[PDB]
Amino acid sequence: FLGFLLGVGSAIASGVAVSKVLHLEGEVNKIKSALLSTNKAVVSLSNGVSVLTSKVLDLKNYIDKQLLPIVNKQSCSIPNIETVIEFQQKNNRLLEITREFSVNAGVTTPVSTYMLTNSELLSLINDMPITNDQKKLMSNNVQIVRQQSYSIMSIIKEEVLAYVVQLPLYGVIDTPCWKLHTSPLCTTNTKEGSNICLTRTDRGWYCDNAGSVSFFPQAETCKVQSNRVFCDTMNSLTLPSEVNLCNVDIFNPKYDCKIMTSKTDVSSSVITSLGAIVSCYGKTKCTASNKNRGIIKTFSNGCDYVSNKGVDTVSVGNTLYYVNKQEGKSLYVKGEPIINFYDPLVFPSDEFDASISQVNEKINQSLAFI
Amino acid sequence: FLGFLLGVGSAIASGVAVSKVLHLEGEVNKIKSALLSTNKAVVSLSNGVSVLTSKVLDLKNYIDKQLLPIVNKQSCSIPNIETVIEFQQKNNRLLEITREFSVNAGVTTPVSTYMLTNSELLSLINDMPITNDQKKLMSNNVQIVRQQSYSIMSIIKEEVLAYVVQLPLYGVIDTPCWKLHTSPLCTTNTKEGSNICLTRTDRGWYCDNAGSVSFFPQAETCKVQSNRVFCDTMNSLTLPSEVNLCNVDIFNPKYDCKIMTSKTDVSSSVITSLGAIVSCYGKTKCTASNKNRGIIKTFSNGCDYVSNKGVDTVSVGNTLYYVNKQEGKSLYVKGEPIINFYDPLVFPSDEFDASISQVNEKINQSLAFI
Amino acid sequence: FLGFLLGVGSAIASGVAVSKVLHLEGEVNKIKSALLSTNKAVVSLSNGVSVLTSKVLDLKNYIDKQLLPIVNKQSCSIPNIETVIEFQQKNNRLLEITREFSVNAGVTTPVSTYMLTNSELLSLINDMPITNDQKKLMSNNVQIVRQQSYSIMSIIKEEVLAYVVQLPLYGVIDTPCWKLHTSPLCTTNTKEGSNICLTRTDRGWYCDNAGSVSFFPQAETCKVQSNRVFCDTMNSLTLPSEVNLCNVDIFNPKYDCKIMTSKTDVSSSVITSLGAIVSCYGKTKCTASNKNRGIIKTFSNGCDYVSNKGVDTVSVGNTLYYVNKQEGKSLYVKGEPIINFYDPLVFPSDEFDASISQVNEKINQSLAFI
Amino acid sequence: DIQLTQSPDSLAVSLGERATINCKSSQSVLYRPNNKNFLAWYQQKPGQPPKLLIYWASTRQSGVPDRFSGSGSGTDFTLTISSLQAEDVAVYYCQQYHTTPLTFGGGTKVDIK
Amino acid sequence: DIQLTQSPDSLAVSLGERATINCKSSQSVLYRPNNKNFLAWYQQKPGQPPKLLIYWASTRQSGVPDRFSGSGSGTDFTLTISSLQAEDVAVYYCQQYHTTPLTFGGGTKVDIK
Amino acid sequence: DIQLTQSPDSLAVSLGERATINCKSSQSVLYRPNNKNFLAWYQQKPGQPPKLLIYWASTRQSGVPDRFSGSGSGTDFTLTISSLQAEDVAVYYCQQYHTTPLTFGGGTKVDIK
Amino acid sequence: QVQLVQSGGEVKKPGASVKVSCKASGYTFTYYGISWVRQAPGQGLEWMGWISAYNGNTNYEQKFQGRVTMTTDTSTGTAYMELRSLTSDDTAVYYCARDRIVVVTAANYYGLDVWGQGTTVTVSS
Amino acid sequence: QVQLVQSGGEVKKPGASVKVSCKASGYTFTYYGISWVRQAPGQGLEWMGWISAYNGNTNYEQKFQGRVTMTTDTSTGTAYMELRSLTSDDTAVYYCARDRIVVVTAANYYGLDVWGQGTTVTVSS
Amino acid sequence: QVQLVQSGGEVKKPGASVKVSCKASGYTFTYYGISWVRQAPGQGLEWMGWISAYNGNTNYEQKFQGRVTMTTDTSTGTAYMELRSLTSDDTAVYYCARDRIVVVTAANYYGLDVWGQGTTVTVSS
Amino acid sequence: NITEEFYQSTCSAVSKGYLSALRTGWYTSVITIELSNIKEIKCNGTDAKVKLIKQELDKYKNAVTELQLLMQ
Amino acid sequence: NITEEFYQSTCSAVSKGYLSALRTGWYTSVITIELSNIKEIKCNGTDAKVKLIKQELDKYKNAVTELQLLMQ
Amino acid sequence: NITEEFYQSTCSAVSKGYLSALRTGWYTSVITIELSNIKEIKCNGTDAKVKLIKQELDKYKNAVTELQLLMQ
Repeated sequence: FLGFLLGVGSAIASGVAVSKVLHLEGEVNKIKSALLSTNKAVVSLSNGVSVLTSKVLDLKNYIDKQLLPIVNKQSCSIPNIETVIEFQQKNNRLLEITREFSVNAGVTTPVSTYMLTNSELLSLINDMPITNDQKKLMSNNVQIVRQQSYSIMSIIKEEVLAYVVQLPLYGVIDTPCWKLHTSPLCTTNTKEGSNICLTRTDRGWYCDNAGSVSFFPQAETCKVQSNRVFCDTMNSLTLPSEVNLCNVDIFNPKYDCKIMTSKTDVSSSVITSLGAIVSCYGKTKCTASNKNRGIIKTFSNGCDYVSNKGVDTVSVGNTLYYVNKQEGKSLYVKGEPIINFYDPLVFPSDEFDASISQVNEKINQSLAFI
Repeated sequence: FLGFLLGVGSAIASGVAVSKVLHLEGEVNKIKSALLSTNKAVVSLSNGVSVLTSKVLDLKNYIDKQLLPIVNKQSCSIPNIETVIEFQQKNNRLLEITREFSVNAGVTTPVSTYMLTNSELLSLINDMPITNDQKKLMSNNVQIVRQQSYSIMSIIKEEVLAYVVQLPLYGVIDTPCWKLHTSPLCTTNTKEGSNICLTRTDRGWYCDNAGSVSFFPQAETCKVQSNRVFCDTMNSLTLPSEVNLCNVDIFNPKYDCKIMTSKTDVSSSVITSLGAIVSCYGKTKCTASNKNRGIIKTFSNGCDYVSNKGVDTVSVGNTLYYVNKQEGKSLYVKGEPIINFYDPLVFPSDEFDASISQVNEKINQSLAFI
Repeated sequence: FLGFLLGVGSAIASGVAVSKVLHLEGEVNKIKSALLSTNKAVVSLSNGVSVLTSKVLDLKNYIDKQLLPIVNKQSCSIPNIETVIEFQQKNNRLLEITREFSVNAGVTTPVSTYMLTNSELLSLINDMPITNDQKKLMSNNVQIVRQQSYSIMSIIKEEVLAYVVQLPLYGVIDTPCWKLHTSPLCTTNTKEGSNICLTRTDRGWYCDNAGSVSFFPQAETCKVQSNRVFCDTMNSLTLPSEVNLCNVDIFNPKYDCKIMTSKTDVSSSVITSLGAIVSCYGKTKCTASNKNRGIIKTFSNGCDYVSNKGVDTVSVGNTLYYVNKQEGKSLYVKGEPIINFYDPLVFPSDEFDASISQVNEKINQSLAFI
Repeated sequence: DIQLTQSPDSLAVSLGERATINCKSSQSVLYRPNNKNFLAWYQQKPGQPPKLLIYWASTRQSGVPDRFSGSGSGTDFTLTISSLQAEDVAVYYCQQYHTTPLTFGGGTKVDIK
Repeated sequence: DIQLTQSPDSLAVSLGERATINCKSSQSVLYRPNNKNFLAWYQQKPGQPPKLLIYWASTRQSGVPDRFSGSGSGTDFTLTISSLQAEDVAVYYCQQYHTTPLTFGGGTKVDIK
Repeated sequence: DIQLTQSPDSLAVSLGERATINCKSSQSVLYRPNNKNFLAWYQQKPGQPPKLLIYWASTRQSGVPDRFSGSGSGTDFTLTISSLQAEDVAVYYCQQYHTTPLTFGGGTKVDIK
Repeated sequence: QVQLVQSGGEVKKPGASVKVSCKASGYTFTYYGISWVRQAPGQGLEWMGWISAYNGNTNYEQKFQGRVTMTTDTSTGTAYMELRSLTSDDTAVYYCARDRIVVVTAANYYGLDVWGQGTTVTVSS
Repeated sequence: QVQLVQSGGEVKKPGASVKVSCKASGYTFTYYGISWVRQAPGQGLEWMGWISAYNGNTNYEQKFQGRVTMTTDTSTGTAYMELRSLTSDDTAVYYCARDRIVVVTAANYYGLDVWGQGTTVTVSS
Repeated sequence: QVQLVQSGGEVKKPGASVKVSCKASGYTFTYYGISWVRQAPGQGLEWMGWISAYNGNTNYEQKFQGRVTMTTDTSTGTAYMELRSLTSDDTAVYYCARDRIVVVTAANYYGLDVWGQGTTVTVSS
Repeated sequence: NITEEFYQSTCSAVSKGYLSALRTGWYTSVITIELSNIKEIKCNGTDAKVKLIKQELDKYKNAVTELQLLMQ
Repeated sequence: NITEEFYQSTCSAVSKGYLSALRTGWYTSVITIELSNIKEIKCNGTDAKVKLIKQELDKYKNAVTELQLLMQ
Repeated sequence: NITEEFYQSTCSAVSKGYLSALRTGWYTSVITIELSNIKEIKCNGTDAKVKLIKQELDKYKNAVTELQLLMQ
């Protein structure tokens, strides 16, 4: 819900910048001279930035030394069919690259195997000026590096086709990270329109970083492989560590926990990592079922939670959810719902970007009169 | 507008689960033994779940029996060029599969023809344990089944590359469904800042299901082919049937219809199935035009509707919309706009998650004073 | 933020319409007769609409005249391997087309090079009934035309496979256009919960059009190539020219500028075209750094701006942004922030769809009492 | 209750001349939440039901001729006819709907000299 | 302060018969922001702390037998036992929490004839 | 109107000593919507316009030396100089802006003994 | 077209009861109330009562309390006025008028903007 | 299970001071206040004071002002009530009761819904 | 730099009229009002009037009603002070002062925080 | 060319100097492919080239059938 | 078949006449490919066809290795 | 490893035990392909292999031209 709080960046802003340097006179000639005898080199551009340059394909050599010499000029007839096949192979990759660029207007993400093969990407990772821990982390999870990379078309001139590959840099690794799932808490009264609710809006990923917490509201952007979470710091907010206190005490005096308020009580399920939260309201029938014993639990009105140890599916109304069967340990902390604390008569509804202190101020401003 | 009310699920949660079972010792050997002499079989895994297993490609046979025997070991020279071509064909599909997985980090959607060809998908549909009506429905609209399916990379070991295909199951078919389009209803006074508006926020798809209504707020997710609507129940809410009453009486006492309120009056068009709703407010000029006779209607300030019988395009300001030319019958129900009922002085604006009863309570709470 | 104000259209509504005409009896025969001796023609359908028709591939000729005659019927053996290769080439494109359609359920966007090659697209652009300026504009930026086009599968019958290509029409070109970036302005008081803030919600693209302004709130949809901005008028609002006054005087009496209010003050950066806006609040440390001299500026609490002349990166908290290095001239207009004008005690917070006049009315309605 | 009194009981005005009717209430008819004077002026002809001419303080019902106008506030209200015509010969009533019961006026008859 | 008085000081009721205790306050205990009468009825047994029976105007604490009921408003409140039983022999107190100090009632003892 | 009176009319304070000026208004200058006392203290030197020293109840304008301070509320307000210096020899006025007209004080002149 | 149509005139004897119907057309019947106004020959309008067509709430004149009954039929969209113990003072013309909007609180209410054609009731021997 | 447990009874001499403990279980201790009620033998309940467990705010009875001190230990979730200058009138049973919710403004006030078992203090020679 | 610059001093005869200019710099002129204050030799400040630079609203002193006219020129951002029927009492120093913001309701006032350098007007023969 | 102006009062930047290309309408065209109705050749043999041709023809027929299913 | 009703009071349209296909559950299946464990042939020669076969086999091995990295 | 804690008071779950990989920066590299400037061979003949080579060379030239249009 807090994705509107994020700032606006430019992902390719760096890469395009290098692309621009590539249009300056002499730069293509410099890169060409550097790769004259080698397929990998380090080149310092006019602005002084040092970049790794690689020659992945050499069509010039094949075309000018293995195709033209073997064809006659009087009644041309190629001696061998295999040559044709070889040409079709060698050109194929180039064609594919062009196709992708034409589809993506010169900026393609994720980077495909035509732009940068697995071996070339691994070699680039090995040659990057980073620590060995980062090299090991990204040498693995190569698919995530591909999904977080960009490919920018830069220039085609002086018989050289150059494009720019923009790879991620993970400066923060192995720090503790956790995920917060929130569902709605409504007072399960009988009358349809007499119910007031609250939901916490701070759902998403949190990660320790340099003494603060990086908060990613769109948990869909973050990619989870095993217990590793790859997240883009661009779509994040820097918060004090005290935000974690909101998990153990929503009314703690150190941090003001963000919440929303409403009068609509609909039943829904949030499938968490090790279980499922079920908010059952109204006449909706909510159950938890196992593939062997069938229905094993029936939820009453309110908010409940079931782990995935014995539960395989959860049915809320006409919806059926499959729970994640990832191994782990779940704990249930019993407590009085905080929704019951509020007086429905003076409860402020239809508040989206609010918090517990802001809701208290709103209630106290309704008791300004009277 | 109500897409924030939906719960959070995990689409591949089931499929990955089966993938996990595939890592247990003996399971790959079981599937291999089951497909020893057949390309299609039914296998019961350790947890007892029964799954259809298919062998789509057999590279082992070709590589070990049709390539190695025909090549010499002393000065190897293949007798025939055609063999090479055959190899290129047979390997091609595998390469494509790998490429897709590398692009999608092991989870690809929609399922392409490389992962599962049309014939293989039809055979799987025929062998699925479902009713004949579902088999006929999904045997048709194969492209929708592809668009609603997942392909999860699972394991590659013991000379067996196994992945998981997760196909949809349509348990609710042929029940009545309808779509609700809403546009903004604003007062049409002369002064710029004196006008008050209201839109109904319950736009989207509604479908009868087990005595209730499944409501899909993001109508873009639902896929319409002819008069058939394919919708995912994950992105839905279970509502009582009385919600339909809101179409015939917005002030009915059975159901509380959801609306929003604003003081912003902008002109816009909503292109419906059999026509177009036009909200012309301001000095904006709104017209409806036919490809033969040119402009055939000019809209006055307010909300109006034009069918597609003679109207081909509708122009609102600088925007031009093409209407859907699907054959059907349109009806116009004349009535006094409800916006005119509300007093602008006490009208509560800037309410998003509200309803008729909530707006009435807000007005009555402004008449708490005075 | 204003993307909810937009109307709902149907992008392929026109194209599908033509597709429908293609199912009527005689239309396929008409198109076939028109392209009997030519690969390009103009055909008038039953409804009288004139459409360009092209024959991109002719598999019938090759299959029936170059494959069947050269194969024997008694102990068939093809004399030459090359024929097979030729067939593989000629069929390949067709297969690719089918694959794309199967992936996209008959409607594919953007249009790939298999559906319409570069030469065919350029020929269609040349043959379109538009002005020479539009032909030059779209003949260039072919990738944008591809990204803004649709390909609709229509019919396959009478040995003719026909689909519909729906190309953009740019009726408004070379008019002035500009972009508005907004960040949040909050009071930088010491106490955590004593800070009121306000942001402008009218961010996005504005373009002069027929005496009014087309406003595109989702600036991500618009595609910028050099100083040219390609925007879809469907996702736009028509506004008076006086909206530009909001840039020079937020309290001007001609137009009511849209803003939103909040009590949450978080630090972020908005990367603009020629610089970066930095909102630094709380204990967050914000800096601007150059690749050569390192950190060159440290931001204090409040909203500031740095151009890209010497600044290469900007760090806000744990986030690092790269600025766009596009050449241009930046100007800084010093002025007292308007957030300092408002009294925090009577400041209306949690307003999203508001404006200057609406906020003034809300404050004046809090001074109805007292 | 709020009793309404009209003046004069009978009115005689020549053609094309102004016609003034005064309506006074024992209590204020102002509706405080919206700051509106809940008073209405109707006209009645023989064999016909009353027709709404003026509602609120001074607002003309759609389709009412522009010659009819309302004015006044607080305790005294006035109905004015800019130019009396032949078709305007009718009995005019003032009513209040600020609070029940809805008390109509005594009624003023307009005749042509 | 708000002093509370109970009547009668001692009560003797036979088994299965209605019992009534009246509590009167020197000042109104109505909580205006939520329109609730902040009065509570407790029962106490020898060697045991008081237990909450009634809170607000007339609301029963969860687990309290349905025979106990509350009524009244403004200045007079009433605790009613539909059918006195053996286990209901206890001292009953009324106390107000509308404003500090929390003044408990004098206390009424219920005995079986 | 709200008339303002200052005391004393003339003040003589030695260097580095406190300087007290009292300003009294015939009516309260508290601004109820924001709970602020709309009173301001200015200083004026020969050949120079008045400069704003204190605004609201007790708030110092940016750039004003920390020795100047304001206090009081309701009807009496006080301007205090912690340590009078040579540059502080000026005429001090207490003005109000709660309601028009803006009535300035009589004016107090500060001199060094 | 927004209109109200009333039943024909009736002749009754003293001590009897009279039922007057008023059908609404051209607008949503349940969104507004209905007021009943009586006019004696050569006399001004007299208000009798008001019935809400949304929930059936009724508000009668003090003089007519316990003597007049108003009912609403939402199926046919018809209001019914019923009067008992008729006397020689009850012969008059009865009108049904559309009243304030009851589905919106503090709605705009321009008075009795729509009136019925009128039903004449004569009480004589 | 929501409950309060108090320390055992004490015997004190006149002029001494007594400390009574009350530990809370089954609920969040810092979300509610704690009231202390004294009951003399053969007499009604007497309210002594109320301490907020959220921020330590205290409100004492006028008769006990300056004589009684209440403290809150959030680590152990225990309320302590101390009394000085004991006399022959102090001998009584002291109860700790859960009081209004202090983390939410104008929260639902159901009174003293949870009570402690009681600590007897006897002041004699 | 936020500042106000006034025109030079003037010498006038009784019965004439005087125009005083005040140009604003360093801030948005139309967001605030302008007050005019008169100071006689050896006398305290006297308030004359206030003109809003946003919409031209004027509020004059009761003593100066009908005698003084204030105008605002938003193009040059200059406020004015015109006085008629000058007498031997008019001779004084006139200051222009920035007043509270005229674009936000119930905005922060801060009093007259910015003052002009002052224009001396002498009325003598 | 491209210029930018930052306003501190409203904390907003405006970038000017761009030229418009607004998509106002749609142009529809029909692209056709001439297909063949011939089925697989009835001939049988041990030649590898004819088998490759048969495989390619099977791919072509499968593509046509898939297109027909899409249309229907 | 398909009908539409526009309501002017609420400025809303309802289109009816559609038939449901609601995805209520998932069906999981396993698709397997029989791979070969053989490495590149040790033979060396100047023939172009064997070099093409070696290149194709290298592509196949690289695909297998990439799949193995994906799984791990 | 991975643990989860559900809180009934706030109806919220927290899953802990994960390890971070935050993308903090970008690394830019240049990938180059050596192209040929040679046009189509002027030779003409009836051979099918040279025609296939000409078709492949036309595809290569078209790809180069498309890339040039992209860059421009």
